[PDB]
Amino acid sequence: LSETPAACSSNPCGPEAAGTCKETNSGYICRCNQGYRISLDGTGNVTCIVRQESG
Amino acid sequence: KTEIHGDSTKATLEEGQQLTLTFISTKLDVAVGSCHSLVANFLDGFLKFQTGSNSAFDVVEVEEPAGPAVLTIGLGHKGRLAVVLDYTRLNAALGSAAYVVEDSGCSSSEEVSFQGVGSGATLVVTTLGESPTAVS
Repeated sequence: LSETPAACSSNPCGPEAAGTCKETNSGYICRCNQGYRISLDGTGNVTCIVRQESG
Repeated sequence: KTEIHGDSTKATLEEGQQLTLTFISTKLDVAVGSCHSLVANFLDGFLKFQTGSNSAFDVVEVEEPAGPAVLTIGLGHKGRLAVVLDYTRLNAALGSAAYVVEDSGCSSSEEVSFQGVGSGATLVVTTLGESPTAVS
């Protein structure tokens, strides 16, 4: 149904920071690079920004 | 900050809130009081998580953690949960990883049990993040 964007296709865990992206059966998986941590969003999704704690 | 310093702890998750855990583990297993369970197989270098009672856990590969890990849990609907894991890497670096479940099939505000925290474990409750994006 037309609500959500194609996870890995729309580039979620693919900012100028993040390291890895993986679509799942229940959404997607994100992985960061050395200097980044995952910042989860205000709906229940995730993407990478500079490592401090929860993003 | 909620400094646990034990082997396990439990937080109250809420739709619109997040739960951050700074723990030091090598194989932490947690379950959420509605539907969520995972095993941070740090040692083997993979993160396994399921959504439901009896379900298969997906793996997100881990870049060889050293112990220090931040596990964050946020719900933004009912089933749509996000789990942030931030692990210190043995490879002279840090590595952070996450996964999201667009419909875990849960309802707002569930009790999250963090177990296997090892030592140095400390919890912090936050509010949910910002900017939606996932596939369902």
